[PDB]
Amino acid sequence: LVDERMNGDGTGRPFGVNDPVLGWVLLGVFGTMWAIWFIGQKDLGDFEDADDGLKL
Amino acid sequence: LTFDEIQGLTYLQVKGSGIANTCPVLESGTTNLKELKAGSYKLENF
Amino acid sequence: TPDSFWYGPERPLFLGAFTGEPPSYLTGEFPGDYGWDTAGLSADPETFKRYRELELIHARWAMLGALGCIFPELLGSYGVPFGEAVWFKAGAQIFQEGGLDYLGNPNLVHAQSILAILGTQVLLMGAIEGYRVNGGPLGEGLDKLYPGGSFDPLGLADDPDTFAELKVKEIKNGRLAMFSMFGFFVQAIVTGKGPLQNLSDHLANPGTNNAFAYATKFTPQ
Amino acid sequence: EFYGPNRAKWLGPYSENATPAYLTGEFPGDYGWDTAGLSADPETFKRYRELELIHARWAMLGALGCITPELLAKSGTQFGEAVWFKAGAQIFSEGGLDYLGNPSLVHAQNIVATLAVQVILMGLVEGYRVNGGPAGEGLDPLYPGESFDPLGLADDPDTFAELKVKEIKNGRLAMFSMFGFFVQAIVTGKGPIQNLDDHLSNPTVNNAFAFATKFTPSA
Amino acid sequence: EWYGPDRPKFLGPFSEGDTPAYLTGEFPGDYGWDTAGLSADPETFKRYRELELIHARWAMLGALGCITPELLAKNGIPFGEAVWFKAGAQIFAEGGLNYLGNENLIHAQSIIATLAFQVVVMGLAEAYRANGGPLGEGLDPLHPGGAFDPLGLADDPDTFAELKVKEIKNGRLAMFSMFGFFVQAIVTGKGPIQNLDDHLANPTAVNAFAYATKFTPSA
Amino acid sequence: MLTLKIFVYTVVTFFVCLFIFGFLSNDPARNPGKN
Amino acid sequence: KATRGWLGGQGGAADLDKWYGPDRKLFLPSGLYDRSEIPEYLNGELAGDYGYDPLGLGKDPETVAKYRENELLHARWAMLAAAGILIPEGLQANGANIKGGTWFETGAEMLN
Amino acid sequence: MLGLGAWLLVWKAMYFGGVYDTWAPGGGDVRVITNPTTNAAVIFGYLVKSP
Ligand code: CHL
Ligand code: CHL
Ligand code: CHL
Ligand SMILES: CCCCCCCCCCCCCCCCCC(=O)OC[C@H](CO[C@@H]1O[C@H](CO[C@H]2O[C@H](CO)[C@H](O)[C@H](O)[C@H]2O)[C@H](O)[C@H](O)[C@H]1O)OC(=O)CCCCCCCCCCCCCCCCC
Ligand code: CLA
Ligand code: CLA
Ligand SMILES: CC1=C[C@H](O)CC(C)(C)[C@H]1/C=C/C(C)=C/C=C/C(C)=C/C=C/C=C(C)/C=C/C=C(C)/C=C/C1=C(C)C[C@H](O)CC1(C)C
Repeated sequence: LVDERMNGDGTGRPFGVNDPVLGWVLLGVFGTMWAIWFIGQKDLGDFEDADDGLKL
Repeated sequence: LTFDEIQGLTYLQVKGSGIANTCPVLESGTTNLKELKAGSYKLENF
Repeated sequence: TPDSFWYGPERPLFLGAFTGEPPSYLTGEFPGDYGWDTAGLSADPETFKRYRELELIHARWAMLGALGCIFPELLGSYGVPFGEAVWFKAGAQIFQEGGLDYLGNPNLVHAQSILAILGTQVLLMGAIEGYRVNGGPLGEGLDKLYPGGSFDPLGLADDPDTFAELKVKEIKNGRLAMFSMFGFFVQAIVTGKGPLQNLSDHLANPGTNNAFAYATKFTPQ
Repeated sequence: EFYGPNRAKWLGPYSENATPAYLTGEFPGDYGWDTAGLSADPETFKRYRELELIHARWAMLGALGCITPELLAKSGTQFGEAVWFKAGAQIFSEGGLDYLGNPSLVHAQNIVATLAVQVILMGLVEGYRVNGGPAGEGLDPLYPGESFDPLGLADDPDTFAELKVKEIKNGRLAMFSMFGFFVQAIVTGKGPIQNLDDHLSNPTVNNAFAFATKFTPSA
Repeated sequence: EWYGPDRPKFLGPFSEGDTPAYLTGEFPGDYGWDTAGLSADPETFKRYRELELIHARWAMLGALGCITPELLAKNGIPFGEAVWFKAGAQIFAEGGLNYLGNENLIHAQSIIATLAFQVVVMGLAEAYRANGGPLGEGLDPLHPGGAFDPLGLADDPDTFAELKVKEIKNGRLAMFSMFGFFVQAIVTGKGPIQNLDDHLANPTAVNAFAYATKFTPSA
Repeated sequence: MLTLKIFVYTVVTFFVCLFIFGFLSNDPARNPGKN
Repeated sequence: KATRGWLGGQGGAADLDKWYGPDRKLFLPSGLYDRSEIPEYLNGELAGDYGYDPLGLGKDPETVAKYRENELLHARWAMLAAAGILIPEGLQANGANIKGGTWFETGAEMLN
Repeated sequence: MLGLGAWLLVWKAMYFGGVYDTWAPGGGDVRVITNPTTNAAVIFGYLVKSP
């Protein structure tokens, strides 16, 4: 046909991914920043006992 | 896609794909162009 | 042993509450001690040291193996043109016409001779498996299982409270991977497909595509 | 006899130097057979007696239950599948698994249901065997006898030690016969009573040597 | 050399670090290879040396008994079957199992006769080995001597310690070659000399990797 | 166009994961009021 | 006898303070039926005592005990009755050749 | 309670007379839903679909 499309306007794809690299973008960027948060979780407090939130 | 490959899809599968904007390619059949039988034909799905 | 929740007398055990007293030589000292020695194979405290240093090597190879068996089939499902994306067919890539292409790419590794692969492997593994026994360039006198130094460049084993915690994570990730790599073995023998294909076949219909689909498969006569 | 040094042995009369030192004869079934030295540590030899007796009590339940569905099929009871290594697959049958032949009985259809019920039920009673449960808490790990000897047969400890030997010798035979049933199904392909019937029919040709060229690698 | 710490190791220079401490070098064939730890109990370890040597001696009679009917069929002697893993089927043939090819020889017909002979015969000899009897009573079960050393070579323990090392290393080659013969018969289906000859035809193409795709699963 | 879509999905998921793990990184304790 | 827990730890008879004494379950909750309106002869001495006697049929603990022998026999027969009525009808409806598993016509099924 | 309440709709559609299917062949009427879709790729495909 005349031009080139991505062809996903009304297809209902999961999180709008149609190249599998887009799903690894979703997992890579979430996973990179989950890991930065997880390693940095030692500076956030060890809320280990049961009554250890901001409560009233 | 051929004509039968289009008609073997439901409406929600062909929707939003751009397949609906295309003519069916004629994958079977040859370029001999003579075994077309002479005479009149009413021409649908043109 | 510290108050690290995974060590000592009040530690989690392999039957939960139904385990009773653990064996007397499983004092909660070494990581992953769920008190599971029902066969009594490690009652000798010297064989128990050998089985510990044999479990963890099995664990570290199976953790590499389980990641190494999912990863070419996961990318193979996403259009990467492997010769055989399935792991138990991945050996036969050396026997096809173009040889063995890493990532299915012809101008990557491009192995053609399997005798060159094995001849390289025996020389390279034999050098480094012996380094694991004694000495070596990356560390000479270290622990047999947790050498550190050059094998801990990020320093993630400095705090011995953290280090005794991460050893529990290593053995539980390892025992899960050994138990899953055994799953890769059996469910490739029984079914004949890749483990990510067995997963997606199970997800498409869990009522029929469970393991009872192949229960009559090895029936005699 | 069966205890002390002056007991029966695994080589009989030619066994006076064959038996090791630690196999004294204070445990039942001790004919002094540890030819590979596996049970030299008494901590592991304690574990292997638990492994032997529980295997014996599962094989006696095995060898009786691998046989009575095939006898009653010779007596005229329709099971669907009466041969023991085909009797698991009859839950996938069109009417499911009726117990003897009655659809008024169990009539199970779902294999994942009867397995998950089993994992919950057997996960508790095998846990009761280890730590204790409703039938006892601090008994012998192999011979509880409080709720598990209701008929009073664990009395008179002289003849009760004989019953421990009668337990393991019936049990070792059943373990030796369950290892039978597994191999006489892989090799032959027929039921063990069917293996019995044609050897009683013609003992000359219907033996294990008629199947000796089955596992030949021909390539 | 061959005893004490002067013995050579199973990993060469890489085993100078850690051998098992109980493997001191006071037994023949000790290269310090117990990475699994199966013999830290010396009562278990004395039973494993008995298992290793009897496995070694039966493999030496095995690897010679598997290699001799093939090397004599290559000369031109007519055999019922040259290869060892099809060598039991001749008693089910027409003329039965002739020894080389002749009829004044053994001429085996019944498998039940030749097995029940062996069961009572090896029942006596193996029980005599475990206990003692008509060829020695208080002798060493590993190395008896006397009637089991007729040629007078079990003397002068400086050269008898070396014959112990020559005993087990010839055996450890033979056990590795029977498990050699066992695997190459299953994977290929041809005899070991028949596997030796076509590896000498084209060594690059005909090796073990040519059969690597054989046991693949596909359903 | 796909190069733009990959880039926007790296960018948007960078800022969404800053949002999510920011409130998981002990937001309710970042008060001036003591208890 | 030593009675380890059915699922986990220590089991047996945890509290009989729901069945005997002033504190116990009743046939009406405590905001509708206090502990002074319990009849004086209904105390926490018999099993299953909920303070339930609105029609004054109990008089004293010796008359209640001789209705207790009427209650517990009527209990133990109806428990054998309830299993004897459902199970033969359930087997007949699912395939057993009982011919009369329904309870109210079993007698006339077997007459002559 | 919400889970067992959600099984009331499933039991009423599968067993207790069915529910109204406006997409039924022959026009819309009450249809017993004998084959409900338990495929996770279909069920969780609505949730990750764009709005
Ligand atoms: C209180 C309940 C409880 C029960 C019942 C169990 C039970 C078990 N845990 Mg434990 N756990 C429990 C609580 C807990 N566990 C753990 C932590 C662990 C760990 C880390 C591990 C275990 C493991 C085990 C297993 C150990 C022994 C074994 O392999 O059984 C042997 C017997 C069976 C498995 C029964 C067989 C099942 C099935 C019914 C048979 C199926 C039949 C087939 C059709 C036959 C096949 C056909 C043939 C022809 C091929 C066992 C399944 C180990 C494991 O997973 O090994 C497998 C293990 O590594 N548990 C924790 C956290 C502290 C618990 C918390 O309360
Ligand atoms: C981790 C060790 C390892 C394992 C488990 C395998 C497994 C396999 N390789 Mg293999 N390889 C391994 C290392 C290596 N291979 C190769 C080179 C090849 C080639 C060229 C080929 C194979 C093939 C195969 C498969 C044969 C099909 C089969 O037998 O189905 C039955 C078995 C299974 C389905 C899996 C069961 C695994 C196994 C029985 C249990 C694992 C425990 C082992 C007993 C331990 C053995 C390892 C020892 C030596 C340390 C099989 C899955 C062939 C293939 O891909 O065919 C399709 C093939 O052509 N391999 C090299 C380079 C020299 C290796 C280096 O170490
Ligand atoms: C002096 C005569 C005498 C002999 C020779 C034996 C010998 C034996 N008794 Mg003993 N007993 C004897 C007297 C007595 N026993 C007992 C009481 C017992 C008991 C309770 C038990 C034994 C058992 C055993 C066996 C233990 C060793 C074994 O398992 O090897 C087994 C292996 C072999 C013998 C070698 C291989 C078998 C065969 C000859 C070769 C066939 C080769 C195949 C064709 C190979 C093909 C397969 C391929 C694929 C590999 C062994 C056969 C045990 C047993 O039953 O074990 C099975 C046992 O439980 N005995 C009493 C009563 C006091 C005796 C008194 O006379
Ligand atoms: C088309 C597809 C589209 C994409 C899919 C879209 C749908 C995805 C939805 C998935 C579900 C998301 C839910 C995540 C919940 C996270 C909640 C959380 O904050 O979770 C918080 C918890 C915190 O855990 C606890 O964290 C603690 C922190 O300890 C630290 O601090 C302690 C003191 O506080 C001690 O000092 C300790 O030593 C120190 O380590 C401890 O370590 C505990 O052991 C630990 O259990 O995290 C945990 O439990 C585990 C968290 C879950 C696992 C996260 C995995 C992330 C992805 C991995 C894959 C990445 C791939 C990368 C690819 C690279 C190549 C491109
Ligand atoms: C237990 C560990 C283990 C083992 C034994 C294997 C074994 C195997 N893998 Mg797997 N794998 C594993 C773990 C493992 N893997 C893990 C953990 C991962 C995730 C990262 C992978 C990911 C993976 C992929 C993606 C692929 C394999 C492939 C293979 C096969 C070929 C091996 C090969 O090419 O090596 C040689 C590999 C290397 C030396 C490392 C990669 C080097 C690349 C080519 C980059 C080159 C480096 C540098 C940038 C360029 C140098 C330039 C040069 C001129 C100097 C073989 C079956 C290939 C295959 O076809 O299998 C189906 C394949 O494509 N593996
Ligand atoms: C969410 C609802 C809820 C909750 C948590 C409670 C909780 C309680 N009530 Mg209240 N109550 C409720 C609803 C509720 N009630 C309603 C609807 C009524 C009117 C019938 C009452 C009337 C009532 C009285 C009159 C008394 C209590 C009392 C009590 C206390 C315990 C005794 C008891 O079991 O109640 C007794 C109630 C029942 C036995 C009703 C039967 C309930 C069973 C479990 C069947 C439930 C069916 C189903 C699961 C729920 C309906 C399904 C659907 C329609 C939603 C306790 C604090 C007592 C108290 O506080 O003493 C000081 C007391 O005297 N309640
Ligand atoms: C504890 C106890 C106790 C009591 O008392 C007794 C008893 C019971 C005995 C015990 C138990 C034990 C057990 C469980 C065991 C198991 C193990 C295992 C499974 C291992 C694995 C193990 C496993 C392993 C190592 C594995 C490894 C793997 C690997 C490397 C892989 C590789 C690969 C890859 C990558 C890919 C390609 O393509 C192919 C291959 C080549 C294939």
